[PDB]
Amino acid sequence: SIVKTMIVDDSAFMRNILKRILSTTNKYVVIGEAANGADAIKMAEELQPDLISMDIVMPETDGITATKAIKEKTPEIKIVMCTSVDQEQKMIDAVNAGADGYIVKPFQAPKILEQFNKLFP
Ligand SMILES: [Mg+2]
Repeated sequence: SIVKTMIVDDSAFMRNILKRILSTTNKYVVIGEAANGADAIKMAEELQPDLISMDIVMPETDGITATKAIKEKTPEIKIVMCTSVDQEQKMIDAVNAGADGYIVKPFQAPKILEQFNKLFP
């Protein structure tokens, strides 16, 4: 009934839009945010979310590196990549890294909820 969620994106305004969308749901409760993949790995270990929304392109450590690391340690965490046209070229890397789904910027709330609810019926 509650899905503990992390939001990872180097863009604060994209994190904020996604937080506002999820805030309208009792179900997806945001428990942490991170702005790069290294912080995401550490936060995932500390918080043990059910779900991570993972931007792909981020400075220093990207979402592919973070997805692989988190999947190696705690494979039960669902990781949904947060993609966009400018990240298209990294989507196959995310498939190979074990992503569980995708949501798309610019955000559409119904599509996000469809995607999340498929993983958390
Ligand atoms: Mg980015």
